[PDB]
Amino acid sequence: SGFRKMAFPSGKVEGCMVQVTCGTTTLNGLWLDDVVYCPRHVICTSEDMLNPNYEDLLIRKSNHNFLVQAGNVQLRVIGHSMQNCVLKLKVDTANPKTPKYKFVRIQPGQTFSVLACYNGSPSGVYQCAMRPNFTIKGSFLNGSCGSVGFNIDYDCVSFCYMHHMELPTGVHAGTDLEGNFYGPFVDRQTAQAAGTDTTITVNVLAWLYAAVINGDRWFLNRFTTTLNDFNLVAMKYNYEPLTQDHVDILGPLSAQTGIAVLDMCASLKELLQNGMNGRTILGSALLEDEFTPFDVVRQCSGVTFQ
Amino acid sequence: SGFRKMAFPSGKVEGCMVQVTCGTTTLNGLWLDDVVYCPRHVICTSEDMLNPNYEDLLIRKSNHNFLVQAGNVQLRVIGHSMQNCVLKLKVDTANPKTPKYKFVRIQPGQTFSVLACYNGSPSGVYQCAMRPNFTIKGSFLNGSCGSVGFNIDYDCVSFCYMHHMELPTGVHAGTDLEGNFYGPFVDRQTAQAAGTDTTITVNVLAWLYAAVINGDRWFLNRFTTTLNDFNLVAMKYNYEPLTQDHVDILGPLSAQTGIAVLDMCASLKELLQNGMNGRTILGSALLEDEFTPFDVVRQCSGVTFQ
Ligand SMILES: *[C@H](O)[C@H](C[C@@H]1CCNC1=O)NC(=O)[C@H](CC1CC1)NC(=O)[C@@H](NC(=O)OCc1ccccc1)C(C)(C)C
Ligand SMILES: *[C@H](O)[C@H](C[C@@H]1CCNC1=O)NC(=O)[C@H](CC1CC1)NC(=O)[C@@H](NC(=O)OCc1ccccc1)C(C)(C)C
Repeated sequence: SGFRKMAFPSGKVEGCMVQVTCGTTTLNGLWLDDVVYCPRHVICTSEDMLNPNYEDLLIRKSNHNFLVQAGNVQLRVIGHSMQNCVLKLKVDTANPKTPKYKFVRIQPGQTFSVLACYNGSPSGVYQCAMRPNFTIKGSFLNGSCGSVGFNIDYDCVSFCYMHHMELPTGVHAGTDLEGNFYGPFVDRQTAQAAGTDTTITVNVLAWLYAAVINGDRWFLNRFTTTLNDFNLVAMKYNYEPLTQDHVDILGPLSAQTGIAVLDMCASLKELLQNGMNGRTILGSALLEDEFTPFDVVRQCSGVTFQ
Repeated sequence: SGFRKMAFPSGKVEGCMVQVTCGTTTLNGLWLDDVVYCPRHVICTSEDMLNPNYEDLLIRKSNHNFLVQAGNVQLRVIGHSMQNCVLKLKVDTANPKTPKYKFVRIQPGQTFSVLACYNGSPSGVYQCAMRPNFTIKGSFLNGSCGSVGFNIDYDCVSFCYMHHMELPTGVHAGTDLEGNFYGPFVDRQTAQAAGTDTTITVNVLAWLYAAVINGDRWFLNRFTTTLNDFNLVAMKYNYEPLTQDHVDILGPLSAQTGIAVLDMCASLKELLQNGMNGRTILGSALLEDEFTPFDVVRQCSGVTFQ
């Protein structure tokens, strides 16, 4: 029993983190086979970041400008190339700790683990979700750029996020590992807005099923509702629309608990229109939306990794 | 910016986890040098656990009764001994991934990372606190016994918890790594009660400082209070007493923000007597108490590990 915000074990990623220094910028790189991936703004100083031109800046660089530290060992850079907003530093040594991996781009609403790093050394691991507005509510300080987000399925690491920047609400923006930003953000210290966010409805329902599995049942009710009547209440409270696909995905959770999906929608409708009245659900006084249906099943069935 | 419930990177612990099978019990073991540590109830079947006598049970066992798997490799057990509620299985191979480590016992209110494991394979990592009543609000399913909790300081792993059992409120009990239970619990499937819990006051104040550091400031007020007047309100709301030591520990956070500790106590007093009125603090609608002063500084200054 119990329900926690749970990250993947980080060992396979820890062995890939390195420090990239060029000029007076230091950040983290991801070392897979004989390539180190890092944010391209490592070739920018503090006066560059205001309006930079990265193709000009990179032809001016040489391999020896890039100081890569793997632990205490120097990695010799023997080539470099930019891919969208990431740099690929070609090194002469393949990482012997390279796990099986894939570069995947995730959808808003999906979750992943972040291994926060400074100077190529991991600091902590935590879980979060890609928001509907393509930001993530992370925990990042100066020097954390190049930290990555990832999922693990059995033995394979699916890297989905590399950290680039903080926006003026304290939320974070970055790219997939092919260097393409999530959302309408650019790696320039220009005024950029997150955009209006919404609550991930299918995740809230998953979390309500997790609660029922763990014995929180007070919010359940006799009622029911149609998918269109629910979505009318959803759009009133700034919740994402629920699709038949979302209902299908919640099927197994509905089966385990014996609560039809639309019945759980009726409970969520009441929670939205009435609040919680000082009750809590899984130790929260808010409706939580950073757990996917898969996260819930995973945690409440005990899937492992290696 | 941002504030997350952050665990330590788990790599150093992942390399120590193994599977221990004896009879028809399978659980996790911790392999350090040439010893595997695991809960002593691995020598109990399902009918034993109701009222067992572990000294009798263990003289009946032989080394070859214990099947230890490290990955796919068999570890030969060459000796065994019980220490309080843990078994020490002596194996013929020293773990070449053994990190620098210590066995430490923590205090209620202190936090640690749990690496949840099944069949010797890590499933997830999350952070929690030792409650005042010596339980932890974990996330554990059948087969998770022997998973450990730990902190990391630079390169050294301080193991503080090994999981043994779930109590009839969904909370969890276990031992330090010398086999001594936290709290008045025994490794017998007898009726056991958690005992009345309280809120960790010094941690709530730390989290309020984290909020101020991150720009949540609405709960701040002109007021102030004495340490004894605060503790009068504390005991009314089932909060632990605050000591001068707690005030001292919060000193650095008080210095960074320029809010005196007793001034923050005055804010907490108002939050207790008035609630939050639909406001949130660091994305929570509840006063959070599983972040220590050290957790806050760590996260808001970016200390790393290796
Ligand atoms: C890399 O280690 C850091 C990590 C960053 C610092 C604090 N928290 C973080 O996550 N990233 C950077 O320094 C960024 C580099 C720029 C992309 C090339 N810069 C920023 O994150 C930057 N934010 C920013 O400029 O965008 C939003 C904005 C700018 C101007 C006006 C309005 C909004 C800050 C200001 C955080 C350093
Ligand atoms: C080991 O893998 C498991 C992990 C446990 C199962 C579900 N969640 C968990 O954390 N531990 C055990 O099976 C325990 C072994 C006993 C200590 C030797 N047993 C339990 O956790 C057990 N709880 C229990 O018996 O104590 C509370 C109690 C018992 C009877 C009446 C009232 C209260 C359960 C019932 C959870 C299996």
